[PDB]
Amino acid sequence: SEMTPREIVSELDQHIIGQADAKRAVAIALRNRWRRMQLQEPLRHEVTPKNILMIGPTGVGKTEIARRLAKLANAPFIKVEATKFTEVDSIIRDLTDSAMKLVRQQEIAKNRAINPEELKQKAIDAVEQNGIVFIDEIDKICKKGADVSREGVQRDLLPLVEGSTVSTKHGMVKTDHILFIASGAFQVARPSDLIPELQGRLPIRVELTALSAADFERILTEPHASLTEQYKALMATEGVNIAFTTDAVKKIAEAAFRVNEKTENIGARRLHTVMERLMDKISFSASDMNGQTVNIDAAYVADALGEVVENEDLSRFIL
Amino acid sequence: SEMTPREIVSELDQHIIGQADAKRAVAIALRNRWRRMQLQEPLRHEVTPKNILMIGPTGVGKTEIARRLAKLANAPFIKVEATKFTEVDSIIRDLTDSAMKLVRQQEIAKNRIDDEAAKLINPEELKQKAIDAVEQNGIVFIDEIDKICKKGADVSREGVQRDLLPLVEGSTVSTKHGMVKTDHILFIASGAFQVARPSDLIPELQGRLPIRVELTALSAADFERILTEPHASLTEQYKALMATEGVNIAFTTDAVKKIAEAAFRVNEKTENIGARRLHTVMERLMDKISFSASDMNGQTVNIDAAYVADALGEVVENEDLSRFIL
Amino acid sequence: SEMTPREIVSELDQHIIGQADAKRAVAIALRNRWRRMQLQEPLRHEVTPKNILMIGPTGVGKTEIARRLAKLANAPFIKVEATKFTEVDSIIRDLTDSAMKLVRQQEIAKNRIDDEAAKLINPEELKQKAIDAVEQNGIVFIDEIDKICKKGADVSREGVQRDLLPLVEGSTVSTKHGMVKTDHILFIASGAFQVARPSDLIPELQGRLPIRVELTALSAADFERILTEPHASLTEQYKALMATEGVNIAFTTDAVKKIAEAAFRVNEKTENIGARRLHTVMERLMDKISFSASDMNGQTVNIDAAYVADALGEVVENEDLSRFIL
Amino acid sequence: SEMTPREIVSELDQHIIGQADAKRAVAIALRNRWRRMQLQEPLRHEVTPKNILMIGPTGVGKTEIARRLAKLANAPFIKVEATKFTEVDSIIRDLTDSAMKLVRQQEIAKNRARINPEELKQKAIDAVEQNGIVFIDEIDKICKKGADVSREGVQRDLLPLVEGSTVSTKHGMVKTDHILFIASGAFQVARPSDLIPELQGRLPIRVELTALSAADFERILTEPHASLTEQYKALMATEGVNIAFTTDAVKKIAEAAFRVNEKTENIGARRLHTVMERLMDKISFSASDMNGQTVNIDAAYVADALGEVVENEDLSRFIL
Amino acid sequence: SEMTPREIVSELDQHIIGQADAKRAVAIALRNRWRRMQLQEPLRHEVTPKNILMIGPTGVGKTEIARRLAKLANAPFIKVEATKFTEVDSIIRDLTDSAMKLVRQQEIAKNRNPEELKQKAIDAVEQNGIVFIDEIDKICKKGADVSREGVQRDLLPLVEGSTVSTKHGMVKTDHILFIASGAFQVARPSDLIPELQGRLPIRVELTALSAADFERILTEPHASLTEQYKALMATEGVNIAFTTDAVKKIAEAAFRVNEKTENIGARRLHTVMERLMDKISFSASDMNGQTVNIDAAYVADALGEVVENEDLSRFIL
Ligand SMILES: Nc1ncnc2c1ncn2[C@@H]1O[C@H](COP(=O)(O)OP(=O)(O)OP(=O)(O)O)[C@@H](O)[C@H]1O
Ligand SMILES: Nc1ncnc2c1ncn2[C@@H]1O[C@H](COP(=O)(O)OP(=O)(O)OP(=O)(O)O)[C@@H](O)[C@H]1O
Ligand SMILES: Nc1ncnc2c1ncn2[C@@H]1O[C@H](COP(=O)(O)OP(=O)(O)OP(=O)(O)O)[C@@H](O)[C@H]1O
Ligand SMILES: Nc1ncnc2c1ncn2[C@@H]1O[C@H](COP(=O)(O)OP(=O)(O)OP(=O)(O)O)[C@@H](O)[C@H]1O
Ligand SMILES: Nc1ncnc2c1ncn2[C@@H]1O[C@H](COP(=O)(O)OP(=O)(O)OP(=O)(O)O)[C@@H](O)[C@H]1O
Repeated sequence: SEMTPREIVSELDQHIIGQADAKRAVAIALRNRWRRMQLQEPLRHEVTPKNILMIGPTGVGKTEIARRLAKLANAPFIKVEATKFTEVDSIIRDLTDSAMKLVRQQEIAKNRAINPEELKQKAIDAVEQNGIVFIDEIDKICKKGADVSREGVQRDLLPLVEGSTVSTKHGMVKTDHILFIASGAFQVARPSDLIPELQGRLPIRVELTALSAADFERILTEPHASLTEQYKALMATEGVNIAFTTDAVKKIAEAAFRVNEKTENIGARRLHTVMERLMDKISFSASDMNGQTVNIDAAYVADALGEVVENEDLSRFIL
Repeated sequence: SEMTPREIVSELDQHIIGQADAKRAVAIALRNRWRRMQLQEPLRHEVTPKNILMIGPTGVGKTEIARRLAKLANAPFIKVEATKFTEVDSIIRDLTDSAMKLVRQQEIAKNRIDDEAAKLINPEELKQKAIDAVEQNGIVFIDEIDKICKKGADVSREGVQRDLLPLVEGSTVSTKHGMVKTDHILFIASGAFQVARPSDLIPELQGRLPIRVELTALSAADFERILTEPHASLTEQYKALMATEGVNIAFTTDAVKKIAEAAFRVNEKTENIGARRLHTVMERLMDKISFSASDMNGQTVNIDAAYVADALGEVVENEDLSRFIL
Repeated sequence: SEMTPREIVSELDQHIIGQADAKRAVAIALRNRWRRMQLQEPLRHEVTPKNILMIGPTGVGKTEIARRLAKLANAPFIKVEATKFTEVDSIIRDLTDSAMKLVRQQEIAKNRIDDEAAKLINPEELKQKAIDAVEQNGIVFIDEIDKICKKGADVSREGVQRDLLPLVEGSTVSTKHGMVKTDHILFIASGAFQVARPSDLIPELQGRLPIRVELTALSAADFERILTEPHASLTEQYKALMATEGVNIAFTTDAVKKIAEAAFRVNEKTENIGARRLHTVMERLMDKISFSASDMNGQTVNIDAAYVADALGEVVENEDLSRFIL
Repeated sequence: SEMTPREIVSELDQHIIGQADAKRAVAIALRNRWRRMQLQEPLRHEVTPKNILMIGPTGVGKTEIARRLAKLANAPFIKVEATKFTEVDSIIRDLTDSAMKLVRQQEIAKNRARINPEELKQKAIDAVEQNGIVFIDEIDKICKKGADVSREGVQRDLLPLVEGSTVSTKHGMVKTDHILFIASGAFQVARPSDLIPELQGRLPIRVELTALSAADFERILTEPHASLTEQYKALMATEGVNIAFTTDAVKKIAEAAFRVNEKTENIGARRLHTVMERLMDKISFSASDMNGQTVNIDAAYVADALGEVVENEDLSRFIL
Repeated sequence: SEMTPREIVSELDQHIIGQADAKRAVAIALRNRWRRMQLQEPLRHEVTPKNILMIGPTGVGKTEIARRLAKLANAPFIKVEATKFTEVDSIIRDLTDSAMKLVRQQEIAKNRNPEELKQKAIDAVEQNGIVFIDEIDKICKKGADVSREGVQRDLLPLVEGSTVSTKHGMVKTDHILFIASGAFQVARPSDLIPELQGRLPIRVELTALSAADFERILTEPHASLTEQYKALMATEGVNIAFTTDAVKKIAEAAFRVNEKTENIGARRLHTVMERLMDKISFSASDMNGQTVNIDAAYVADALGEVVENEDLSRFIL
């Protein structure tokens, strides 16, 4: 009828490296969905979603985990920056909108081998029933004049979280049962700085960790459709056969990490950055470089990258 | 014909623990509705609702009591943040919209193949009836009104009050169903009022809110009860939830007593979020089982003080201190 | 053909206690309406309303008098805070809208299952008749105009005045029923004017508000009367309400004298909200009975000074002092 | 074909007392309209209105004169506070909206014999474009004297209109090119020479209006078609009372309005509507059951009904 | 096929007095239009307008020249205050709207169809539209300033060429000719954002209008003032005649004041005239048949002295 706690984490482990607690959290969450809606009418409607608040550094998974959860649950998903509102009902609106495309797409599948009404109500059903809403950087609309402008968005989100109704161009949808997942670094504010009303509709606090050299090494190759898995597949098209050696990855990764530490740690994005910086030349020539096989090793990588440029501060600003 | 003061309170006691004065308040209130509208035309329209202002701490019942009142009276209800307006007529608009659902759904079944049901309705009547619904027994719950009180940029708030007058005071607002009159809508306003006194609202309003009723902080002991008594209490819920995965669960008195003492415990030590703290502590305790409960079929978990005492781990506190003191 | 100066006052005396000059003012005013519109075309349109400005304390009648004047004249009425605009044409718009429900439910309950109703109507005429109603006998009450007076960010207010001129002064505004003209609407503006003088409004307006009339603070002795004289007074109402539950209630003179001396009492000690304070204290008194009156059938409660004195309790006041005093 | 400079003034003299130069200004102005539109195509469109800026005190005629001019010329008219904009195109919109009610108003008598909306509109549009009068009140306020560029902005905003542009109305496209504009203002702080040059020159005709005098009130009090006195008489008539104001009574009533205007907030001629309603107090109530009788309002009466004044409150309280 | 550089100046000379460099500039400009659009597809679209920035004092022709240029070219034309935006796409929108009328007014007399029209109108805009941005010097630089140096960034796309949606379809500012004007008494044109500063290649200056100049704008232009009053008083039956020395006087006068006070340029003639033709304009009605001989005496009278003297004193110690 549906996946299970441990069952879903597996699926998640397929695309995200590490960040366990988090995976579990959304798992037990997604699972409670099947549990309720399996209860009898009185409770089937009385029990409510156990919203999660993921705390963590930049780009280490919060979002993927969320987007994936939705994905493996074939659930209407939608992400929104909290600061985007410094019309909130739009969130639920957009969600429902997504809900159609979803239901619709999987309708022309059986209706190929219709009616408007059934669709809309069946999309609503989906929103109201299994919608995931991801509120990014909610830690930004926390507290720390012009502040009540932010501490306001919270009061503005309550009705959604807390359960209300918003009108969409497909009908009336109820936020009552939408699963919410709020994210944030919280380097300055504690989550215990949100308005109590919200602080309590965000029961599950889960933590995500900084990503390591060693970790990068993995995100670099394990994940279904990793970066290396991608370039290989991409240069392939041009006819070029490429191969990354262990030490090469180790190097690539030790490099991503290297800069993150020396400058603006942008988390795992730094891999997409270092990769494109490495796969630079080949990406161009790959075209008329048919047949060849590039053997990207530690030497290769160590060259393609060059020299880290740090210590710009000091001098210029110091006495 | 309709329930009664004491009668209604009973029904409320089913879902809210404590907060008596409050229950009564809304009870006498919902009762006066049946009393007028039982009077003769001159007065039937001359007498007006006795709106309520519930003063209290966070999540101790203010809203449930209202939401329930509405529910047990099958009345068009609607809640709105007071600060939401820092278009107010919307409140009445949304209300009417809800009365529709109520009045509609009230004739799609109780008064009676999916293509069956169309010209036997008369979509020219429903609305009218939906209006009456609103016009006659609408309950509006204005939350944290204490926030649009006083204490530049303040007149922006002391404004929402003047904006609400017309509703409370009695006016007409156009809805996509026609004209509805707030003249008889029952209004229930709520607020903590830790900074402002209710006697800080604009007099025009301060007198349209005649009934002042207080609600209490929720106690350890109180938690113990909200914990199990209420129709569909938390435990009553988890039990029902783990049931589905095949696990049979049971909470021992001492466990509840512990769970509660625990929620309370933290509330006092940090940000007292009222009863929400139970939903919080429960999800923290039911952690483990909630995962494994799936492949943990058949077994029966016996949640006792020991269990809880563990699942919750130790308390943290007074982070502050040091770092800010000399 | 219509009532008369002294004849209208009588009707007003039925619901308002005291506040005479005011009653007169709106009387002669309502009368002039019949006077013109009785004149020949040249003047029938040249002569304009003599708009009134009621200056008074809080809740002493300013609005009842207006709302009632309107009611006894079966005239489209509408009230608006002046500060509501710190779209003004909406005033006339909403007015026109009210003229519908008035005229509508006036050629349905007069000029007359719900199928023989589409007869006569002639929608394009109903409208053309409401527009007259507005244009001819509309009363617009502009509350707390003294607030949009003057005393930066002040021109925001001294602006709503310039914004109201065209209405007062006479112009046209488009309604969803057609074009209506403010030329003849009767305007009644009210305000306490504790800080600003009326002679602080913009001259343009200062002159279109010819009639100044003063209302008096409501006294203990006064309360005693608003408490029982007025058609459908408070006591008259409660009596009528407990009746329904089957309880027979009776207020002794000394009881009223007490209830009133009570309302006044607090009004003086705190935020004087005028007569609203009676609706307050009454509810605070009829507390118990209102609950139990249900299963308290047959009995008869005798509310005397003892009673009231009890049901109310003591008054709080010197909250101030201390804390902010050295 | 149309009235004349001296001919129109006559008509105006019928409702406004005094304020001559002004009447003339709008007269020559409404006349130039008939003059052009009588010329041949090249010029018929090349010559433009000679817009007026009336400078004056509060309520001494500026608007009546304008409202009336419009009226006597049966032209689409519209008045607007200049400060209302601190959507300007609305002016032309509302104007055109009026034209419609004005054309169609007279297109139901012509079509009484025994329509065609695609023409009607096309007509009101000609109406507006051809003889529209726009009255911009208190423009002296949007003059200059930060937050000031907010006002000196409305001017730049009005140019296109005054200067001649096109604005879309729900009846079609209309051209302000030929609309007649009359701007008014007290100008007690700013000189008209304070407006933006662009506008300072599209307001050629400067005409000044005078404060209203005791003597003047005496006249606004009885001469004007439908004067106040003429009105009350007409009003108490209905209740059956015959009333009569004696010369000296008028002289007194007026000396009185003036009196106060000088002593307090001079609101111009409105002060008469004020004093009249203050005097006609009593009678207005009792006139109802006072049938038959005849009240003889003389100097004594008025002197009574009015009482005494309050002329010197300040001092004290504020002075050391 | 179309007029020419020198050929257009002529036509302009007919309504504007002086301001030659200006006339030439729009001349070569309107001419370039015919030149391109005479080229072969690759270039017919590659070459773009050479936008003009006219710098000058108040009311000395900046706008007439432009409005006329447009007129004589039967082109969709539109003027806008630059500060009007302190929705910019409207300019192009309103322009299109205008071409619609210009394209109606022709297609109606031709016959003596929707699709064809809206499209046909659109080519008009896209192909020969003139947009006159006034007092752009105001949205130049000199906090709350980035609010102006913003309108520039807002105009770029138009000038620079983009597309905007009109209720008639999609139009492209790619080829619209833009003419911007401004006094520039405080800011230099070299103070606008570079992006724009390079899209306004042609800089042309207009001069202050002189006494002597006035004398001419006073009588030479088709439908000059005098020509106008004559024509107007004619209607009332009065025959009027201005004498040379009279015009010399009227003008000398206009100029006189401009110098002594708020120099509003040529408008000062519309001013002084109305001030002079005062009396006549009223009486002219029942003054039929007569003939008025407006000489220097007459003018010198009807105006009646006015030297500056206000300032100082009250403000000086
Ligand atoms: N542990 C990880 N496993 C797999 N992919 C990862 C991991 N961490 C980061 N990524 C990749 O890096 C990107 C991180 O996106 P994500 O938004 O989840 O970070 P975040 O912590 O949610 O950041 P923010 O809240 O600042 O947006 C994704 O493309 C993801 O595929
Ligand atoms: N005494 C109580 N008995 C039963 N349930 C309660 C009680 N107090 C709180 N709750 C539960 O805790 C939550 C309290 O939310 P609620 O909004 O009712 O509190 P509130 O005081 O009205 O809130 P706010 O602070 O937003 O006004 C609800 O889920 C309710 O079921
Ligand atoms: N003298 C009176 N006689 C009868 N009812 C009165 C009297 N004074 C007040 N009331 C009652 O008390 C309330 C007074 O409110 P009302 O709005 O009429 O006063 P107000 O002068 O308009 O106040 P505000 O200036 O604050 O609007 C009404 O409900 C009215 O029924
Ligand atoms: N000289 C006059 N003759 C006749 N009636 C007059 C005269 N002056 C004023 N009135 C009357 O008094 C009022 C004068 O107001 P008016 O419309 O003239 O304003 P205004 O003088 O233009 O002032 P502002 O522009 O400051 O509003 C009108 O009702 C008009 O009927
Ligand atoms: N050189 C001139 N020859 C003829 N007429 C002129 C001349 N200069 C100005 N005028 C007349 O004076 C008016 C000037 O308007 P114009 O729009 O040309 O001024 P501008 O210099 O563009 O002003 P702005 O400061 O608004 O840009 C027009 O009516 C025009 O006929």
